[PDB]
Formats: sequence, C-alpha cells, structure tokens
Amino acid sequence: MGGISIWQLLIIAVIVVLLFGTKKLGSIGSDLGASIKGFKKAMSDDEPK
Amino acid sequence: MGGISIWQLLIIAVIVVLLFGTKKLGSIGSDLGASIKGFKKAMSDDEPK
Amino acid sequence: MGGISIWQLLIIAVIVVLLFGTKKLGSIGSDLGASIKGFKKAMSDDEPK
Amino acid sequence: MGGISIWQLLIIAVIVVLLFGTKKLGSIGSDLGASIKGFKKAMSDDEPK
Amino acid sequence: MGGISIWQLLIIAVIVVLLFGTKKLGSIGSDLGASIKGFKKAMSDDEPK
Amino acid sequence: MGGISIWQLLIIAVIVVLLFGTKKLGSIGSDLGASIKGFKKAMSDDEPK
Amino acid sequence: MGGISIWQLLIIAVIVVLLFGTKKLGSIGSDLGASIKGFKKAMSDDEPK
Amino acid sequence: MGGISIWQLLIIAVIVVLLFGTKKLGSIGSDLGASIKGFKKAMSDDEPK
Amino acid sequence: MGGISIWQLLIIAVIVVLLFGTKKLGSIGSDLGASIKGFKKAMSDDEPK
Repeated sequence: MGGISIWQLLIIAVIVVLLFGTKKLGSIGSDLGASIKGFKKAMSDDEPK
Repeated sequence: MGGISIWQLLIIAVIVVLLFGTKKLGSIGSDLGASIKGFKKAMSDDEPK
Repeated sequence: MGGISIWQLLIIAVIVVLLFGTKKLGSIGSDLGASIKGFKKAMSDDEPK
Repeated sequence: MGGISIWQLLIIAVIVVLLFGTKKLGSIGSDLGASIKGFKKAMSDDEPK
Repeated sequence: MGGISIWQLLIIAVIVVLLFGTKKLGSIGSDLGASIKGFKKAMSDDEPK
Repeated sequence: MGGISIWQLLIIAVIVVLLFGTKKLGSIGSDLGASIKGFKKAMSDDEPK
Repeated sequence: MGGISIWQLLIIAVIVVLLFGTKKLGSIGSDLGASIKGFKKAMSDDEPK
Repeated sequence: MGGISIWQLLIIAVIVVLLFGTKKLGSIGSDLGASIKGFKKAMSDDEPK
Repeated sequence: MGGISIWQLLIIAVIVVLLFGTKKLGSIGSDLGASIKGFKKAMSDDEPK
C-alpha cells in the first residue's frame, strides 16, 4: 500500500542540516525566529500594566 | 497506493531550494512576485477596511 | 500496472530546468515561441483585449 | 513480471539529449538528415503538388 | 521488521562523521559540551554558598 | 532488482557510445572494420576474376 | 528482507579505510592504541613482553 | 535457477576498460603478454606440425 | 557465515583495486608480504622444494 514513512523525513532533514550546516542554521533560525518571539510575548505579556 | 506520493514533492522541492539556495530564491520570488502584488491590490480596491 | 508514472516526468522536467536554468529557458522558449504567436494571431484576427 | 518498458526509452532519450544538448543535436540531425531530404524528394512522384 | 530500522542511523551517522571528520567533530563537541559540564557539576556540587 | 535482462545491454551500450561519442566511434569501427571487408570480399568471389 | 546486515559494515569499513587510507590509519591507530598497551601490561604484570 | 551473477562482470569489465581506455590497455596487455608468448612457443617447440 | 552474497566481495574488491590501482598494490603487497616470506622459509622443514 502507500508508504508515507516518517523515516524519510529524518534522512532528508539530516541532509538539509549537513548542507546548511548546524552553526549557520542557528543564525538563520534565530534571525527568522524573531517573529515567533513576538507571538510568545503577546500570548503572555506578564510585566506591563 | 504508492503510485502518487506527495512526499516525492518535498524531497524534490528541497533539492531545488538547495541548488538555487534560499537567499537567491528570495530575490527571484519577490522580483517575480511583483505581478501578484497587483492582483492583491486590484482585488482590494473595491473593499475598504 | 506500475510502470507508467506521471511523477517520473515531474522529476525529469525539474532536472531539465535546473541544467538549462530558468532564466536561459525563458529566452529560448520565447525565441522559439515566435511561431506560436503567429498561429494565435491567424486563429484570431481581432481581440477584445 | 516486467521486462520491456517503453518508459525506459524516455529516460534514456532524455539523458542522450542532455549530454549532447538540444542545439548541438539540431545541427547533427539536420546534417545527417540530408539523405532523408533526397528520399522524400524522389518519392515526390506519389504526392500531388 | 521491514521499515523502521535502527541500522539506518548507523549508516547516516557514519556519513556525518566522515563529512565532518572525527578530529574536527572533537573540537565542535567539546566546544558545545561546555554547557553539559555545568549540568554535571551542579548535579554533583550539592553545596550552595 | 531484476535479473538476466537484455535491457541491461542497451543502457550499457548507450553509456559506451556517449563516453566514446558517435563520431569518434565511426573512425574506430571503420578503421578496425578493415578486416571484415576482406572476409566479405573473399566470401564473394563470384568468379576467379 | 533484513536490515541487520554484517556485509553492510564491510563495505562501510572499506570506504573509511580508503578515505583515511591505510598508512595514515596506522599512525592514528598506534597513536591512539597507546592506552591499550597499558591495559595489556597491567593485566600481565607477572609476565614481561 | 541462478546463484551467480555473470552480467555483473560485464558491467564491471566495461568500467575498467573505460577508465583505463582501450588504446592504453593494448600496450599494457601486450607488454605484460610477453610471458604468454614464451609459454605458447615452448608448448610448440617440440613440433609445430 | 559464508558462501552467500560472495559476489558482493568481488565488486568491492574490484573497487579497492581500481582506487589503489594494480601497480601500486604490487609494491604495497610485496612490501608487506616480507613477513610471509619468513613464515614460508621457517616452515621449510616440512616442505621440500
């Protein structure tokens, strides 16, 4: 029947990390993760009036 | 079924992004996405906030 | 059966585009698409837009 | 059981075209297609003008 | 049992080590293993000031 | 996958032709086909002449 | 079907040896095998070698 | 039946010939085939007719 | 154990020979085969020439 295997994602993800490396992926993720920081903050101010 | 797998597109798309890179693909998409901006605008003129 | 796959064309087409690139393929297609312009015109002398 | 697949020719033909390219294959085919032009011409008897 | 193979990780891990090498991976691991040293120490110091 | 397949020769032959090319293979074959010309001639005396 | 294949290790080991070579692997092994020499000696104090 | 893989040798042999080429392999074989010439001669010294 | 997939060794061995070549492997083997010469000589007691 249909394959649809999660293991396929692990091998693919590994290749992506190796080609982009892990150190570089850190700056890219954190750089693009700036928007996430805002969502988290809005859904949890805890500080302002 | 196995005949039609969406996963095949994920792996192919990944290769395309790696070969064309992500930064370069940004300028290419935005450059070619100029026409889209017009469609969005036109379908938004006849509808104010 | 399990030998005729439409997906086979997608992967092959992708390779062709990458090897020939997309920008270069533009000039080649438009250059060779000159004959098509004539067919369209002949099958349509007038045009509302 | 499998054995003779027409699709096998499509993939092989694609490789041949890519390795030899399409522009180069044009001159080679037309250059070697000179003999064909003669056959067509000679058999022009059974073809009203 | 068919899919889901632990062995898949061994082959993948080997590739990662070869591409990143073993000597280089040493400095990277030890460099990033600095945080681990703190966890081990805290869970061993058991003596606040 | 597969066994005792004639198709294996087609793919291999294609590779040989591409690596050696077709134009070069022409001179090599004709150059080495000189002995064949003699066999054909001898088996075609038709008369003492 | 059997993922657990001993033969997989032979092919992988061969690649490692070729990439690292055999002469270089000699110095690396002997250099890192210094600790082993001590284990052997300690477990054989009552037996000079 | 089976249990053997002769075709495997044909593909491997082809690769060897392509990597070493055919012209170069000629000099190498003839150069190393000098010993064979002696065996043939000795096993023909007794009497060629 | 053994007597299976033996063909896997032939293909692997071929790759090793090609990567290390045959001429180079000669000096390496003979150089490392010096110890063997001694074993053969010592066991000359129970083996006449």
